[PDB]
Amino acid sequence: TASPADTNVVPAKDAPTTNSPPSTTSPNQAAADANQQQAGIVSSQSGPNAVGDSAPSTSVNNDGDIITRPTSDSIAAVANATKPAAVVSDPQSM
Amino acid sequence: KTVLSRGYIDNAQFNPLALRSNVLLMLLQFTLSNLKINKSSTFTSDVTTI
Amino acid sequence: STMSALSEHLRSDHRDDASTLLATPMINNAIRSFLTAWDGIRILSPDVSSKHLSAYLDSAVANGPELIVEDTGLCTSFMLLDNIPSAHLTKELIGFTWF
Amino acid sequence: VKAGRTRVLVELGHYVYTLHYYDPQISLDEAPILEEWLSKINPAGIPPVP
Repeated sequence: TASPADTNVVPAKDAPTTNSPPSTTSPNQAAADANQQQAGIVSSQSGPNAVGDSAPSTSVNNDGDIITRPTSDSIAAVANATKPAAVVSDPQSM
Repeated sequence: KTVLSRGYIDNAQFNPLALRSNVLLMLLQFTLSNLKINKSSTFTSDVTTI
Repeated sequence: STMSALSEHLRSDHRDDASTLLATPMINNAIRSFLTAWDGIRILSPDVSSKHLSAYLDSAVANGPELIVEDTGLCTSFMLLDNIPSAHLTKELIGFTWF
Repeated sequence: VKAGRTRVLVELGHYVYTLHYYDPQISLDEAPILEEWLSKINPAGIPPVP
């Protein structure tokens, strides 16, 4: 009778962007389409509402850039690109 | 090394440029870890000298 | 049906200050049950446990936060310790004597 | 610096420090510890100051 599943419905974790497919071309439109198809709506019934919409995607950075890996790794990548040797061997060292 | 350190920092280094945030989160965890109630226990009567 | 059974029911479900001075994790929800007078049927509150989390689509079943956490030790988080051991000096005095 | 000719002041806002305890009756030169500490500094981070 008093089914909790019908009373305690709340958005799941990572809800706003979970369905976003991994792509770089048009992530927001692609994510929007994925949400629409995931929700069970078919394009033939949504009509004109499906053409211009866009939704948040994981491929888009908070700054508004196309990202292909977690931002920490991007930070790690640039950091690792610059690591001069701590101790070097040269004849004139005192 | 809570944030902005994983991936590039050495196992024995800390990044001075991220110090404030790391300290901030460290204190936050310290704060959260203590969120509990001070229960009352049983008692005994002391008879030892002073 | 029997006075004994009723006595135990009170001795279990309706003693409130009993077993107070100990750590108690079994905090239940607010509502335990309801009784409908017109028919006499009792309704028990559902208990949410993770054997089912079958939310429809991208949703979840909400659960209550773990609020009641209690401690009986010492309210402290800083410790006193000897970083460097002693040199093991002579004691010169042992302890108390009682007769 | 190791010779008595140069004195260095390093500006650190704040830093993580570690320390060692030695025996007063044993002569030693503490240069290797520092040279080790120098050996792990890079533009990304530093080890604790000894």
